[PDB]
Amino acid sequence: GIVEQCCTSICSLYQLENYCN
Amino acid sequence: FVNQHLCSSDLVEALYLVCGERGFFYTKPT
Repeated sequence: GIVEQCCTSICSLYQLENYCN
Repeated sequence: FVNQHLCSSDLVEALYLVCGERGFFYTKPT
């Protein structure tokens, strides 16, 4: 439910740094 | 760096960097 953008788009390594669990 | 669709070996690759040991929950987008 979060990659919805990066997956269907492109983000910044800085924003996916919050995907950590 | 590059800029293109990430839903693929790239997305998992990205997190593989930032969350390479944190095990990111990049499972199916249910």
